[PDB]
Amino acid sequence: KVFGRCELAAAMKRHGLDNYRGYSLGNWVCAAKFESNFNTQATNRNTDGSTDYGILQINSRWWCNDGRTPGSRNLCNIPCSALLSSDITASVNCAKKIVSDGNGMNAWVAWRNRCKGTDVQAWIRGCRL
Repeated sequence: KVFGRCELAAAMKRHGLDNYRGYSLGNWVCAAKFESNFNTQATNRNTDGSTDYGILQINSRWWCNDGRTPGSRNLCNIPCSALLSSDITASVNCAKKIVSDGNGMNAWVAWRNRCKGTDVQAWIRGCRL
């Protein structure tokens, strides 16, 4: 599924991401924009042989199991395919563990490079939340 901007904001808010670990909803919408362009089915292979999955491009080495990744830990205890669902619940649950891991949203390199420090509130501007 390809979410609309305000549609994704509302879904992320309903699943308790607004201000989770102190990150406003615009931070999460901005991260999803640059990780996946709001497409739940986005996948990207990394040079280390891992793959990133879903709206927040969660990786198969630490977080989800895809059956083909060396050094796999599956810390979210989920098949990576669950992160491609139209239902963002698995992505949100796994993102909450990632952002709790010590480095906050710096875990998402696109968030650090394209969202951090910017006027992230613009990503929820106009939305009925």
